[PDB]
Amino acid sequence: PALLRDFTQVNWLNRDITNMLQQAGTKYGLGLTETRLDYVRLVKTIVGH
Amino acid sequence: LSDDFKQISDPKGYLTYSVKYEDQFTKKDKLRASEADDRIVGPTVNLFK
Amino acid sequence: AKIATASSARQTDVEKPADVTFTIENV
Amino acid sequence: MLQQPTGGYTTLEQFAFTIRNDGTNATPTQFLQLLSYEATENELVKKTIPTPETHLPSARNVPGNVYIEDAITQALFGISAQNVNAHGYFSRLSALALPNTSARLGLDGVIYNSETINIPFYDPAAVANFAATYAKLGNASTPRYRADMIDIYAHVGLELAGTDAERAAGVMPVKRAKFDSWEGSLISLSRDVVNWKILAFLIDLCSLEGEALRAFKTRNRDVFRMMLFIMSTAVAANVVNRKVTKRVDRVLEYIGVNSMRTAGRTATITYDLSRHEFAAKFLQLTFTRWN
Amino acid sequence: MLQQPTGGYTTLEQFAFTIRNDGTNATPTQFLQLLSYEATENELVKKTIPTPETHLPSARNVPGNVYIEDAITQALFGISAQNVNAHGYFSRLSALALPNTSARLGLDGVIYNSETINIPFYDPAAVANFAATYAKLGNASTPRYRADMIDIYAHVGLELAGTDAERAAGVMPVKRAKFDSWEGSLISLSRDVVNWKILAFLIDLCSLEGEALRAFKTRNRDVFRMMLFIMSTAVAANVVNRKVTKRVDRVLEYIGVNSMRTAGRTATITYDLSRHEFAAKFLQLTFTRWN
Amino acid sequence: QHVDAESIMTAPKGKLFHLQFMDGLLRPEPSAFDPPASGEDMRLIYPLQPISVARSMRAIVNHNEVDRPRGAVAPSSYEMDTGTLSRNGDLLYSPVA
Repeated sequence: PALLRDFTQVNWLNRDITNMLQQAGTKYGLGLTETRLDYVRLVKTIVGH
Repeated sequence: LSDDFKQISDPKGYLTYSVKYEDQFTKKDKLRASEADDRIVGPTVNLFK
Repeated sequence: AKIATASSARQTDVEKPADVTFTIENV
Repeated sequence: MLQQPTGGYTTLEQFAFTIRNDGTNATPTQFLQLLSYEATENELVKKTIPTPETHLPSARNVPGNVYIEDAITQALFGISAQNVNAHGYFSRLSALALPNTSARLGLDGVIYNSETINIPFYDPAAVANFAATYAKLGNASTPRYRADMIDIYAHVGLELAGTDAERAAGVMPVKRAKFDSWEGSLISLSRDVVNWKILAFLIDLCSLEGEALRAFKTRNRDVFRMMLFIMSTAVAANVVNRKVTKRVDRVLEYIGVNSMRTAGRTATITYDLSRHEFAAKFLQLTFTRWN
Repeated sequence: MLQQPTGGYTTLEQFAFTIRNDGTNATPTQFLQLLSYEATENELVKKTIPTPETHLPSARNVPGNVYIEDAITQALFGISAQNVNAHGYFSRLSALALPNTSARLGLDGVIYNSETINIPFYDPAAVANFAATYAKLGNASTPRYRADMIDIYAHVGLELAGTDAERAAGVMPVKRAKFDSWEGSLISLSRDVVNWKILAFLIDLCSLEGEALRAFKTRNRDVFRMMLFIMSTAVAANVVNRKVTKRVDRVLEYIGVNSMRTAGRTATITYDLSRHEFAAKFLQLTFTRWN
Repeated sequence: QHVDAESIMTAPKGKLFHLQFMDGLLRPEPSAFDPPASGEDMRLIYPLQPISVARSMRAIVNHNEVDRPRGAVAPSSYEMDTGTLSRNGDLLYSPVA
């Protein structure tokens, strides 16, 4: 959920999702993100997914 | 070398999702989006039909 | 290709009688 | 051109230096304290330094738009650099000290032939005295001219943890550094220092005079200490982590001695053999000129 | 929290009430006039109201984030609500009147367990006196406790078209309402009233005291009359349209009598049988408390 | 599956059987024209727990066209918040406010 932000015809359900992903209390996000443990080499490299 | 833990392509997870559909509630608006608009938010739409 | 010609068209109109569906919509 | 500011090129403020203390940046002065020092029963003697042979590589002008400033910063602090000591880039630089040459050092650190309008640089006289001295590093590698290593490091230590009664005297007991940590902190600071435009700090370390110099060394005594520490990391042998209370701590094993390799292959940045050949002949110039 | 404003929670202005008179909104006071009244030869007597049995459903705390305020507004005015009288939502609410409970009523109308920071609410004491009285509606449906209907409606009428000499006296002749119209007007006003946050008007109808109350009833005498009319629409039996000049007019058949069903299945909003069970036990509380 | 009220009084102490509970939130009501009814259903058992711990969201169908059906829930603002790594080790949340 939250990923189906604007893909459901369920008009009511579409509401709360936007409200919760607006109040700055939560932030959804997928993909290659920033990390502390970064560039630390052992064989290749550490990335955070 | 000892080889303790083995590696995998994609992680599994312990907690998954289930659903019980009602085969008589279909919307008459076949919506559409782009292909990259599809892929990222794709299989998640077909778990919340 | 050889001789310049002229053609005509008329926008078509398509309609069927309102069909019957067995699937419900709202709760 | 920017001419030159009297009191340094480092008093300009357009380009400064801030270590990223995690989510919030800081100043080099502010970072040094988080570290404490452990005196061990080992002693080093401050050994005198030999003069540098004057024979910088001759002028060639292959057309490359060489990033000489970028290359320098990369080897000393850069994370796993490659082919740092190759001959072609420096030879091109030495053309710079030449009175009357259509070849201007870009402010951003890129060297050109002839010139450009859209790009402002350092006045030809500031660079002339600069390349007079750092062109020499170029041939640091030659069997005949090559510089020491196992002994310049008796200076690194006094500066990093040099007590004031210690750099007043000659001998300092072998110390053991330890400071708070964030796990990826050693690599993190090394990733960060690479963009300081270390050219600016050096192209003015040869232009500043008798009074302007006395004030320069008395202010940037930190900006130097910083790159010294990050550099002294790759060299010292064993990194031990201490798990106390809810805290986590990194110990750097010996500040003053060349172990000759490894440091931590994973916990820090490592030095190849074509690095000790380089970083050594580097310190042999900045130190001498510095003091 | 917002604490509480002295003189009402309805004097705040953040949340008010405006019927949409077509393309332009208005005030409830401004809308009532477009309607005139026709006295017919029928009479109703103002009948006294029985007390409400004190036995609100016990505390359960199923975890639902229940929209109690949203549910209430839906049944009375909402267009064709479903399962309005189901037991689970109210039981959860009654937990609210309890001194010392980690369960705060959100300003927006959503009830929570424990709390939140990002969301401001009504101070626990304002809601405590509120749920003390509107939790009871919950069980309005039970065979034993269930409220009247064919008789509370002798009050609806005096308010909607109650002449001042009539609500001064006891009996009012059966009237017949008629006002200007826009065709989809009856449904249109009913679609509109649903978002008034009718919680605010009620959560303060139990908190306001002896003087602050005397001023409250003397100002909102309209905001009440409004939801009363829209509600009295579903109940009266026949809707006749009059085509005069270039105008069109809606007549509501009898303001004061429960026909028991239909109103107009198409021209208005309709009441199911689980609605008369609800709207009745509702008016039995607001009216009593109101006067 | 349907059990009996006589077996609910003789079931062995430690033998846990499953007894299914009916929903019915999303069910279309009958048409206006159809036969009426006479004295109908009586239900004999009730859980006192309640028996619903796994939910997340319920009945994702719209009522009328722009409002929630009475008694439907949306996903919580917790399974929709990817935090950040700790100052050293594990996973964190927002932070709130």
